[PDB]
Amino acid sequence: DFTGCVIAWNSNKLDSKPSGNYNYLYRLFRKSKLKPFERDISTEIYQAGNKPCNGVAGPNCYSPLQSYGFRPTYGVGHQPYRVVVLSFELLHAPATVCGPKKS
Amino acid sequence: IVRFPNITNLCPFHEVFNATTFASVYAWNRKRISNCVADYSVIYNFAPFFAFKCYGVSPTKLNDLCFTNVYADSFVIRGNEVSQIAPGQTGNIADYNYKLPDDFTGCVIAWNSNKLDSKPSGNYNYLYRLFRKSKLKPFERDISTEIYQAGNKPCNGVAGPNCYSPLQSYGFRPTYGVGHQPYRVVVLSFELLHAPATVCGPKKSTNLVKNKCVNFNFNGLTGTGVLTESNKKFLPFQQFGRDIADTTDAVRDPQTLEILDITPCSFGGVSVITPGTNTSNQVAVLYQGVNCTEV
Amino acid sequence: VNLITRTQSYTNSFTRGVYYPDKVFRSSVLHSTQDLFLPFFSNVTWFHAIHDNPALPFNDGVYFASTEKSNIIRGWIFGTTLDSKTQSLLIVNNATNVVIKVCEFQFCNDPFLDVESEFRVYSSANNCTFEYVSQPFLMKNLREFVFKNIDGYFKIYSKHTPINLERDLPQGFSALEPLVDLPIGINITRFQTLLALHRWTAGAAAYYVGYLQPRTFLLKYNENGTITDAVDCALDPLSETKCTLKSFTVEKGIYQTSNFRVQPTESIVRFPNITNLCPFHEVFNATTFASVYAWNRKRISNCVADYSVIYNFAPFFAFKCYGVSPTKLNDLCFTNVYADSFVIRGNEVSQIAPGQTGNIADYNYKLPDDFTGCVIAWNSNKLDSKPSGNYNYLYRLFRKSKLKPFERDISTEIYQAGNKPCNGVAGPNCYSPLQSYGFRPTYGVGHQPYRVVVLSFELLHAPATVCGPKKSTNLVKNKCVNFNFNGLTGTGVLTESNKKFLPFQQFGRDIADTTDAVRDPQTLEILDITPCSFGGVSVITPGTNTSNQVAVLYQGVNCTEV
Amino acid sequence: QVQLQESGGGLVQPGGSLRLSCAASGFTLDDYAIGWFRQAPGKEREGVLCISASGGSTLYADSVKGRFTISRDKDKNTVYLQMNSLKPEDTAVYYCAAAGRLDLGSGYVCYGYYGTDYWGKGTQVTVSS
Ligand SMILES: *[C@@H]1O[C@H](CO)[C@@H](O)[C@H](O)[C@H]1NC(C)=O
Ligand SMILES: *[C@@H]1O[C@H](CO)[C@@H](O)[C@H](O)[C@H]1NC(C)=O
Repeated sequence: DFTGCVIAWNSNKLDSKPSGNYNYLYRLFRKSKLKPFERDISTEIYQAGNKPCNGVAGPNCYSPLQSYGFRPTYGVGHQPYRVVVLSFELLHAPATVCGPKKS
Repeated sequence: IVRFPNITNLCPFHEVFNATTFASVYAWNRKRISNCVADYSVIYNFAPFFAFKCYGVSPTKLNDLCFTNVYADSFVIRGNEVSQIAPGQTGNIADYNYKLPDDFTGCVIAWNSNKLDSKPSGNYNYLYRLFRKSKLKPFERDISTEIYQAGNKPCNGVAGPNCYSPLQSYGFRPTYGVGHQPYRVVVLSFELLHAPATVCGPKKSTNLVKNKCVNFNFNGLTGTGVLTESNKKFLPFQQFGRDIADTTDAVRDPQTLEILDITPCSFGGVSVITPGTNTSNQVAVLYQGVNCTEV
Repeated sequence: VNLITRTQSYTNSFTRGVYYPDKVFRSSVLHSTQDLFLPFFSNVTWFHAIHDNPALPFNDGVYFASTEKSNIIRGWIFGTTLDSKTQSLLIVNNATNVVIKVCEFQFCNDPFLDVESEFRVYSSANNCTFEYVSQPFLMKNLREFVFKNIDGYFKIYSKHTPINLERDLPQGFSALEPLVDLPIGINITRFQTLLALHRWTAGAAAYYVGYLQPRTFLLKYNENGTITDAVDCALDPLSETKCTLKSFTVEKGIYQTSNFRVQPTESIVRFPNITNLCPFHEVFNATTFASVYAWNRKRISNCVADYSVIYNFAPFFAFKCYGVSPTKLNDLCFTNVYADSFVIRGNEVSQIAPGQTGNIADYNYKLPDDFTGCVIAWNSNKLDSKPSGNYNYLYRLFRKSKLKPFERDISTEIYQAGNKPCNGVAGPNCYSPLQSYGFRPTYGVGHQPYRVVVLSFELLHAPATVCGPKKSTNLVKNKCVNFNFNGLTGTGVLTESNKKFLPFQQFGRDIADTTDAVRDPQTLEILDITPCSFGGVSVITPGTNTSNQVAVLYQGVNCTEV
Repeated sequence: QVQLQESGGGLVQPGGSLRLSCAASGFTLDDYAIGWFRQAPGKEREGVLCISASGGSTLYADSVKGRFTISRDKDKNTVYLQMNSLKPEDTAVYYCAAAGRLDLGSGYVCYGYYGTDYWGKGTQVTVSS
C-alpha cells in the first residue's frame, strides 16, 4: 500500500572507477524472505548442506554477501543508480510536517 | 500436494563432461539434452572443478526449476582467456570464436587440463581463429577455413604479402604459466517455460493421498478438495475433466496414469438458539444440514 | 512423368464429420460449442484416379474419406504454391513410422512413390526448418480423417469405421478421435495426396474430399461419453429452434429464434468540394530554384493534386516519402500542402532525412522528425553549372545554435568567434557565415548541383482541400448501404434530405441521439437517413412426435423484401 | 577415435601394378597433411609422397616420381595409391600416416617428413625380382 515519492538518477559518473567499483554488496541467500522495510546486516557462512559449515567456506558452504561490479563502460542497466524515497505518515497523531501555511 | 510429469529418463552428463577429447574453441561441440531427469549434484563427481558460475539462476537452485531444452557447449581454451568467457565480453575469443547473448541464463564451468592437453614436445591439435572481417554473432560458430586478405590485391590462393591464415595453433606445455595452461570449458544454457518442459529433478507428485481434505497446487491450479477413487472412463489423453459448472470433477496424474474423483470438503452454517438475555446465558448450537457424526 | 488421369463425380455429405471438440469427458449431457465442422448436406467431390491436376485447394481445413483396402493411399503434402520458393508440409505415411518435414523442396507435376524412393516427389531440400518422426497413423472399411490448422497449430483427427457393402456414405453417426498436434505455423492454400505404384503397373483409387466451415454445433453425450447424435444450428429454422431451446425434441407451440436485417451492399464516397486544379507546373520547373539558406515555400490548397503528372515535369528517378506512399497520394486527402524548392550539393542529397545531422540541416533547413511528406531530388548540372563556376548560390556555415524544424535564416551579419566585438570588419576571429557553392560541369557526381523539392502534407485536422478527383457516386436512393463521412462510420437506407440545413449546418441529430441527415462535401447536398428494414423470426410447429414440418413467420414485414 | 587402416599389397613380378589405400576414420582436424611411408628391412623409414588437402597440390619423391600416383577422396576420407612398373628396390614395409598442417608465417603449408601425429599398422609389398 505504498504512498510516497521516488527519485532515481544514474550516478555512473561518480560510482564508477576504471579498476571496477566493488563498494556495494547484496545478500544472495536467506532462509526466509524479508518483511517490508527491513534490513539485514548480520554476516555468517550460509549453510546449504546437512553438515555444519563450522565457519569454513567449503562444500555446501556459501557467502550470502556478493559484491557489485560497477564500471563506467557497462550497460545502462548495469550502471549504478542513486535513489531517494520519501514516505509519509498520514494524519493519525498531531501532524508535524507540512509547508509554510499562514495561520 | 503437487503435480510433476512422467519423466523417467536420466540425462547423460557422463559423456559430455569427460570424453578423453575436446573440440577446439573455434568449433565448439554443442549437444542438446531434453526428455530426461538431470541430476546436477553428480556433476561435481565428473570434473575436477572448484565451484559453479551461473548468472540467470543459482548453482543450488538447478534441481527445482523445469526447463524445456538444455544446451551444452564444450571446448578447450587458454588459461588467461577464461576471463573472456563471460556475458558481454570483449576479446579474440569473445568476438571471433564464441559469442553469447547478453541475456544469458545458464552456467559456465572451467577447469584446468594440464595433465591431458599438454605434451613435452608441445600440443598443436587445438586451434583458434585470429582474424575475422566482423565480430561473431551470439551463439554462432565458424568452420570455414580460407586465406584471410588484408590488402587490395587478391590473395590468389598463395599466402604471400597481405595474406594470412586466421587459425593459430595453441601452444600448451607442462612448464607454462598458470594463465597459459589449457582449460576445459563447458557452458550450459537453459530455456525457460515456453514449451512443455522436459528437464527437472525427480520429486514425486507428493505420493497421491486419498480420502482427505487437502490443499493443492496442481500445475498452477490452486485450491482445496477431497480426493477419492473414480469410476469414470476418461479417454486415453484427457488431463482435466469438468462438470456442468465447468469445474473439474475427474482427473488423471502426470506421474502415473490413474483416474480419480474430486469432491468439495464438507462445510455448513452454525445457528445459535438462546432464550432472552434477561432470562439466562445458556445457549444451544446447531450445525445446519450436517449428520450428527462428523461435527 | 504424367501417367495418371482423374475423374470427378459429386454427392451429398449426409451427416458425417463430427469430432470431439475438446479432450474433456462428460456424461449424459448436451453441449453447445462453436468450432470448425462440416456443414450437413453439403457438397462432396468423389474423385476417382486411374492409371491430371492434383492441385486441390486447402482452404481452412480438409475432410478426407476413402474406402480402399489395399493401402494404396499414402501421406499428404500441404503448401501455398508448392515450389522451391516457399516451404511445404511433408506428412508421409509408412508401414513402420511416419515422417514430417518442412522445407523448400521442388515437387514435380505429380509426386509419387517409386516403391521406396521420393526423388520424383522432390529434387532436393535446400533451406529446411522443421523435422519430426513418430508412429504411423493408418493401420469393407471406411477411413475418415480431418486436418486443420488454427493459430499456427496443425491438428489431425481420425476414425476407422466398419461398413457393409454400401455404395454411398452410410447414415448414422461416428465420432472422430484426435490423434496429432504440431506447431508448424505457415500459410497453406492447397494440398496434394501421394500414391505408391510398383514397377510401372496399372492402378485405381477413389476418395472423397470436403471443406469445413466455422459453425455452432450441439452434441449429445451418452452415459459412457461417446457422441451418438449432433444437431447443426444453421441448417434450417427447426434446427435453430433446437439449438436455442437446447433439446432434441420440440413441442407444439410458437418459439422465437433470432432476428433478420438487410445487409449493406456497397459504400459511398463523399470527398471535398472541387472547382479547380493544383498548379504543379510552377514549382518543379520554373527555371529558378531558391537558395538552400533562403528556400521558397508555396501553399497549395483548394485544388486537386495530380501527382501522376509530376513525373512529366522534372527528370527525376522516383519519389521518397515517409508518412505516405507515392502511389497512394491520389487517395488520401489533405487540408494543406507545402512546397519547398531549393538547390543543394550532390553529396548533400542524402542529408535530407529525419534523425540526421549536418551543416545544411542545423544551419539552413530543418524538418520535424515526425515529417509526413515526400522529397524529390534531381540533378541539374546542365542548368546550374558554368565553365567559370556558379556563384549565385550560397549556404550558411556558422550559427550560434541549431535550427528548429520548419525554420529559415536569411539575415546576414559578420559571425564573431572571439572575445572582442567584430565591429563590422572581418578581421581576426571574424568570419562570414555564407559560403558560395562551387559548381562546375567538370566536377564529380557528389559535387554537382541538385534541385530538391519537398512536399509536406497536413493530416485531416481541418476541412480537407487537396486530393485526387474521386467521383461522388450518388448512393442511388433506396439502398441499405454504409457510409464513411470524415471518420464517421454508419449504415442505413438513405434518401435525399428535404430538410433545410442552413449553409452552416453539416450534421443532423435525431431525437434518439443519432444522425438522420448527413452532408457530402463534394456537392452541398444534405441526405436523409432511415434504418434498414429489420425484424424478428418465429417458428410455428406441432410436437416433434408428429412431424418435422414447420412454418416461419417474419414479424412486422410484408412479403416484399426478402 | 582416429584410426588409420590400410588395405592391399602382396607379391607381384617386376613391372607389375598394385593398389594401396589407407582409410582414415574419426579424423576431425580441419587442415592436415597425410603422408605415406615405406621402410625396407635394414633401412630407415622415409617420406614418399603427399598432396595438400585443400586443393590437392601434389608432391613426390625423386625415386618414385611418375611411377607412384596418388589420389585423395573426401567422400570416404581414404587415400588411394597407384604403383606401376614396380622394381626390386621398392620392396619395403609400407605405412600410412596422418598429421596436421604446420601453422607458421600466417599461411597454409603442408609438411611431411617426421613429426607425424598418427600412423597405421602397415603392410608388406614384395617384388619377386
Ligand atoms: C455438388 O457440387 C456440384 C458442383 O458445383 C454442384 O453443381 C452440385 O449442386 C452440388 N451438390 C449439391 C447436393 O449441392
Ligand atoms: C457403457 O459401459 C458399460 C460397461 O462399462 C456397458 O455395459 C454399457 O453398454 C456402455 N454403454 C453403451 C451405450 O454401450
